[PDB]
Amino acid sequence: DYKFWYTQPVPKINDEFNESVNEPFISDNKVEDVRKDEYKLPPGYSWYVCDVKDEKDRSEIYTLLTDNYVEDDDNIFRFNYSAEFLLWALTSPNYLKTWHIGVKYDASNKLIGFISAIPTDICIHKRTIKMAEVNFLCVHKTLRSKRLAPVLIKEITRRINLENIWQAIYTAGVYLPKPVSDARYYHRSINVKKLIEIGFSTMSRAIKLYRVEDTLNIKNMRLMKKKDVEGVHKLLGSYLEQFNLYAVFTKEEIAHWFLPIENVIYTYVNEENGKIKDMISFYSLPSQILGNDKYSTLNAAYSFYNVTTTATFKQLMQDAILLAKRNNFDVFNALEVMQNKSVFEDLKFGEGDGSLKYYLYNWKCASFAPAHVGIVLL
Ligand SMILES: CCCCCCCCCCCCCC(=O)SCCNC(=O)CCNC(=O)[C@H](O)C(C)(C)COP(=O)(O)OP(=O)(O)OC[C@H]1O[C@@H](n2cnc3c(N)ncnc32)[C@H](O)[C@@H]1OP(=O)(O)O
Ligand SMILES: CNCCCN(C)c1ncc(F)c(N2CC(C(=O)NCc3cnc4ccccn34)C2)n1
Repeated sequence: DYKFWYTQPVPKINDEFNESVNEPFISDNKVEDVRKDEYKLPPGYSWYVCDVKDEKDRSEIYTLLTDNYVEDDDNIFRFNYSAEFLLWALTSPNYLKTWHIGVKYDASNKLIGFISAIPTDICIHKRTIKMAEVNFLCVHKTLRSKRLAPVLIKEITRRINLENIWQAIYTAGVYLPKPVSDARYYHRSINVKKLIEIGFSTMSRAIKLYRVEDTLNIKNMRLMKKKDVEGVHKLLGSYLEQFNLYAVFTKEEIAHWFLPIENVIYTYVNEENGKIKDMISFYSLPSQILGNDKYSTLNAAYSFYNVTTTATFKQLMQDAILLAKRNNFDVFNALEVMQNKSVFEDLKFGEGDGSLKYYLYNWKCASFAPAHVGIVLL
């Protein structure tokens, strides 16, 4: 039925659009028409504008997500975004504090709901649109199935619309109406012994079969530094234009999203005499291991953006796995987007247990295979 989503400007469950269609569902929107007041919450609940740069607010967001965010189908792991990651994820250039929205339970004064968006230029079927990138929607486990998620979505939609922005992009593992693209995920084992020991995935033969060659194919790769921003902007910017869906980065956005932050985002570059010719990037999202004696955290690296001009893509992604190993990661994760599907079998990737769906809000266009997706969300 999709009681809530049936009222939103999104395609229907079985919709299909011709290849020549690329337009909003609802256009000619006026800012003056947006509801000026916040939507009413149920009794005992209060809106709370979060200041992610304030330690207390950021600590409360972290605690909510650490306890109540996405778990695997068997409840063995829970995503454990670090507070520094959340700051990086939510304070991109031109971000709006009023787009970090929480809900507090009045009787305990605790954050029980959260949703967030950041502004970004999204290029969909070669048309660039100012959108909001929605992420980190979370409702406390004690309050699930209370219809709190729709009012979070409607309120952040209101605060996005008040900025004259009428489109949005978001990803989710669940099937909603209706994915513009759908990308399965794959896993490259690094610490084999640990992955079996925690239930993530011959013991001695497997340790040898999935070994990671200890030598890079691109010898010059070093951690990105701020002088590399222009080169990375040029390299990544021209690479992404070949896809049906990607973000249009400014130099400022290149600096924010790719300059290294320990345990958050790792970007390596091949800088030959000041020319950025190759880049490897992946971000750190550890998963809390629920109720395990030996291990507490699974250190997982997530493929971000990788561009190569002096080598093949298989060689580029081969170095990415080794660079993740050298940073003490247990597993290297990747979606079948961009050129990633072509390297999965030769680099011994294991197929995942599900897929990540890409969505556009208030945009009507034909869907496409994930190889035409050129954007990776956090
Ligand atoms: C122009 C700007 C527009 C901006 C807005 C753009 C859209 C943004 C959309 C959000 C982008 C999110 C991006 C991410 O962060 S994806 C991250 C998703 N977060 C989690 O899974 C964390 C763990 N789970 C939870 O915290 C809760 O289960 C959540 C909050 C996810 C569901 O809460 P709850 O379990 O208490 O449910 P309810 O009774 O309140 O509400 C029931 C309705 O909620 C719909 N639902 C369930 N899961 C999702 C989901 N992942 N995206 C969108 N909708 C979802 C569902 O179809 C149903 O609608 P309908 O079937 O009746 O129609
Ligand atoms: C990084 N965006 C987080 C939210 C969007 N989503 C659901 C998502 N985006 C990209 C992915 F690549 C991805 N997947 C990799 C697969 C995976 O690692 N599965 C085992 C596992 C370990 N820890 C957890 C915690 C929760 C669920 C599964 N877990 C699932 N999921």
